[PDB]
Amino acid sequence: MKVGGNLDSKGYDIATPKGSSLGTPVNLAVLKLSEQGVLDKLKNKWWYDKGECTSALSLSNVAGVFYILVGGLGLAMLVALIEFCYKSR
Amino acid sequence: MKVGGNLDSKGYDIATPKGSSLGTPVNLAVLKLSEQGVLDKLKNKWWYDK
Amino acid sequence: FLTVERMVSPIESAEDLSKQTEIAYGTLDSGSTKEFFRRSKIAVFDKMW
Amino acid sequence: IAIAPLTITLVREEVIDFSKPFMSLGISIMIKKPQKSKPGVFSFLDPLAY
Amino acid sequence: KTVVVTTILESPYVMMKKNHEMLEGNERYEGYCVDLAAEIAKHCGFKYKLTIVGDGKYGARDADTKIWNGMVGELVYGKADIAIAPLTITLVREEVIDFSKPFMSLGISIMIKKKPGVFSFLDPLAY
Repeated sequence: MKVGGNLDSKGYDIATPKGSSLGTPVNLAVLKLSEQGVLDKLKNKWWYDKGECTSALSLSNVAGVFYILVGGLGLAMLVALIEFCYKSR
Repeated sequence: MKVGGNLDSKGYDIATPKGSSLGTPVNLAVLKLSEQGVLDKLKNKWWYDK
Repeated sequence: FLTVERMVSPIESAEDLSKQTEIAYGTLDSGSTKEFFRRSKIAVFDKMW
Repeated sequence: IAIAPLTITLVREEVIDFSKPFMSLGISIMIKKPQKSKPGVFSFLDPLAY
Repeated sequence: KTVVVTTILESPYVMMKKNHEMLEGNERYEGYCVDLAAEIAKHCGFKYKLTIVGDGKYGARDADTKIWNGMVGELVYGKADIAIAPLTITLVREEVIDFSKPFMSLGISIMIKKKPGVFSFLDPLAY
């Protein structure tokens, strides 16, 4: 898991050659895309949509004593039936 | 207190008039300051330290 | 009660005083100590100031 | 030059030039600092699970 | 004239399709950057051809010889007309090419890794 906040700030941007006619309208396009919210849609779509993913004592902390108690009860029953059968015979 | 992460992504930038000679030097200065780490120092000073 | 009493540790250093807030600390209104606190660059003395 | 917390938007980029964002921010939630809640009536059973 | 879009292979940003071998063209690629480039091309109304950078490096100046590598080098030396890839905005890249407004904000973050015994009631005392 990622835990906490981002230690610093960076970013990913579209890179174009120095002095190109494609810079200003690609910048306008990416800003319009961000304002239209489709950029967040893409982020959620491939980070989460195509993803693949108390204080009180629990019973598991004391299950062993329950097992021991039930085993003792069973052994006591076994002893009682053994004694009964022996006395009857 | 602040709970949870950020719902959306936005940034604050320095504005310069269209067709001016200060835009590119200011831009590279901002990146050099960010890469150097002065900006995080200023933010920590003015938000947490003070 | 006893565990909390054992856990408490008396302030024996500057940063123990600084990070904690329950007990206040002060300095003279005008003196070399006040100047040192003002024109300091270390983080601990900075947040103390 | 404008040096202040100005949000970078499409219209502002249409009229003026913005440098790269010197500090990033977003929409988040502020709630009151939590306080110790009054214990329930049957709170003596809390140490052991139901 | 078609515009060459130079990209570095990296998930989720771009990936190889399971059926990439039989397919041809930009359909061989799928990823974050290809969808972003599709939106840009639709906005500007131009056809684009996807190409992966040959050396598979993000880009770093080598002070001894002063030759750019990676997508920044492809853009500077005319091999590429626009780069749509997870390229960090830094000073060295800024002075040589134009960075658009950042489409994805990020930063350094911490990643951590996220059943008692049956006879666990005997732990307080040694065996």
